[PDB]
Amino acid sequence: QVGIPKLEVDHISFSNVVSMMTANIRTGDDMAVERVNPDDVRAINIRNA
Amino acid sequence: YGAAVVNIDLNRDFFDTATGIDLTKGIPLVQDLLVPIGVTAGAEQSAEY
Repeated sequence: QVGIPKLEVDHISFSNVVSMMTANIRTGDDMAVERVNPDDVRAINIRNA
Repeated sequence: YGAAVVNIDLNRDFFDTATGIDLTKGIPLVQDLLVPIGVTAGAEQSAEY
């Protein structure tokens, strides 16, 4: 028989399997982009809907 | 003898600086006549032609 989910019944349980990152995930460099705004404002095609 | 190239250029002595024209680069070029608007600072130059 398959194990009853712990939240399904009213007993407390103090040994449980927590998933974890192996190390801090904010450690890396932040993303950065190269925005390059349009050559001529009058030439911009805002149409097409 | 020894002339390397002979070109037919617009005449500087007639199309003088008094008329605004600058023939030094092989084309006429007048400064603030038909300037484009809405563009980056170096982008006026072709209109000078």
